[PDB]
Amino acid sequence: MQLTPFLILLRKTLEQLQEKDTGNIFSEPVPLSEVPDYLDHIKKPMDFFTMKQNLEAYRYLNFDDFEEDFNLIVSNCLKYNAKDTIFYRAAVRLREQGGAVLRQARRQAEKM
Ligand SMILES: Cc1cc(O)cc2c1C(=O)CO2
Repeated sequence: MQLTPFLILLRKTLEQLQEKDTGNIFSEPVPLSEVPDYLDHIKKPMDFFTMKQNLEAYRYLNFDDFEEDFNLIVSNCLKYNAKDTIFYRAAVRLREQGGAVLRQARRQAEKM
């Protein structure tokens, strides 16, 4: 496929995923100065701003690599936070609502 339409699709998909994060709790990196023990548990932090930078740096050339980093946003949050927290539930909700966005977007990628 052609790179330009694929990146346009990823930009739109990333915007749709960010729309499901209504609190914007995943918009920027987990602030390591405010969460000092975060890297003790989390091997690869991820967030939507970093994803946008990766997208524009041409680091997502297939849908799976894009989806892998989205999945890191979710899985890091499920790992770090206790189940009874808003953060944990927000990641579950993002997993659910984002899964539908990703399935539709991947179908569009496959038609390229
Ligand atoms: C996602 C997230 C955002 C933030 O601003 C602070 C955080 C988390 C955690 O997962 C724990 O601390």
